[PDB]
Amino acid sequence: RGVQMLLTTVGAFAAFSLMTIAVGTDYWLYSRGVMTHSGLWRTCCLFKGLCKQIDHFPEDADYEADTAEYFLRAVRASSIFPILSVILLFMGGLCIAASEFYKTRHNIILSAGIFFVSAGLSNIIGIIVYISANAYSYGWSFYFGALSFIIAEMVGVLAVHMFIDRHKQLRATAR
Amino acid sequence: GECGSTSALSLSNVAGVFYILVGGLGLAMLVALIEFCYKSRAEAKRM
Amino acid sequence: EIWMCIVFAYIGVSVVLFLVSRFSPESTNEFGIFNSLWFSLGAFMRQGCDISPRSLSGRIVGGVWWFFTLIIISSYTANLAAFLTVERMVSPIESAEDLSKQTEIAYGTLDSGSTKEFFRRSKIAVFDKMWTYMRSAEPSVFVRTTAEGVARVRKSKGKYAYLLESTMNEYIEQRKPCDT
Amino acid sequence: IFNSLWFSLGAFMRQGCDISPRSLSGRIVGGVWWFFTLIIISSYTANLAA
Amino acid sequence: TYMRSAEPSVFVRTTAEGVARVRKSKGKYAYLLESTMNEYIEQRKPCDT
Repeated sequence: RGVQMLLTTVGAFAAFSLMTIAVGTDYWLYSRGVMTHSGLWRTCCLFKGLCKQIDHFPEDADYEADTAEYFLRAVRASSIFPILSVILLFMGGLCIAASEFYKTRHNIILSAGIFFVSAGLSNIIGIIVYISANAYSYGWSFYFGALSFIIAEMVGVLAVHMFIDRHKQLRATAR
Repeated sequence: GECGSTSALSLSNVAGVFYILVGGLGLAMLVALIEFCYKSRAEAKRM
Repeated sequence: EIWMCIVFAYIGVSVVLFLVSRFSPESTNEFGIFNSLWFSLGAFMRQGCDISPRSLSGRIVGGVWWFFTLIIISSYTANLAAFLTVERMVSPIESAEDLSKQTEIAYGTLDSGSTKEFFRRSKIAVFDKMWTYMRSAEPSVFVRTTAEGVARVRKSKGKYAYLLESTMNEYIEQRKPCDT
Repeated sequence: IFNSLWFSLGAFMRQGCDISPRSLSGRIVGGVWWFFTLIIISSYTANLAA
Repeated sequence: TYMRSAEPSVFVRTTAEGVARVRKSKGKYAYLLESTMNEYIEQRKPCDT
């Protein structure tokens, strides 16, 4: 019953905020050129201790045959997919709090679960894109970001479960 | 000569299937669900 | 790290199809999270099918999952065998001819001795070529004592070679750290 | 036609299915198809190494 | 006809001019030359030709 609301809220705030943390820093732990941190926007070394914007996808020493670094590197740049995923997460929780009142049993619950689960999916997609773009370890907040997508998916399972259960109350009360 | 005269380990060379087919997952899922909500929508429209 | 992504696709497909069976109720067999989860797992493995999803949406998505596990497992097995077939890394260089045909790993002897004068006076194109290399090599491949060549090669990380008499090479080869 | 197309699709895959031909005539087709795709994806595995 | 009409001029004064010119050309320029020098330089760092 209310446990669905519990897992719903804690999954929304938890996975959402954790995703934001993944956006913040700790994207790749490695030796720089020298060691530095990574957050997909800037790197900060251990001279030692300065920072600089490390999101320099274009580098003027390559071939650039046909939309390899253009399509690939440009797509990976600016973190297109994960931003979309997080925005759709805020849309998810928004449709949750909106779904609290204003019953409309089927529409808002189902739509919210769909956009939320698909949002986590797109988050994992952006993760894959960044991993491909990495072509010696990762950051803590990155791992918490992937796991944030995982827990988001679980919360989606509980969400659609609560939805179809509401449908069971619908056809049940129909009998 | 200064330019000279094996156990390869695939990491992401094959990952290209993911952001296309995996995208097709939510693709066919969404399109399907649209077909279902349209079918049930017309069912409610039959009243 | 690939494995994590693989499991991510696993649970992703599992949740999606679980929604497919759950949605639009009268119920199907994939209606359970152990049915979508377990059956997605057996869909990963080559284990025999148990519950065929009649849903055309679930049908095509499962098909996509056979595109996934078919290729990723195919590559796991094939490339895996391609790895075990290289069981031992043989010596890239074994003869003095190999030495003459490369420059990556340097090589030399003492700064004197019957060996140095030997290669100085040798007439073999291999030996003469190697002599020409070492006498002009930079830095100096010559050393004053045997231990100099020993520690030199040990710190060389395999990038410098030392030539000497067979017996001494045996004695050193039979002594710790046994790294020669 | 969904059973034929989708069972034929999973038939293309190494994975088996629940339904099985029993007409002892189309069953021949399923068998020779296993024999065909067998060497198809098998040889695909062979080249995959190379 | 192309090269004598190529703008800017594809002509240089020394071999190293063509060498570093192609090296910075990112492959967008070709240097036509004698086989021997091409081989010797090809046997030399940064081994990019």
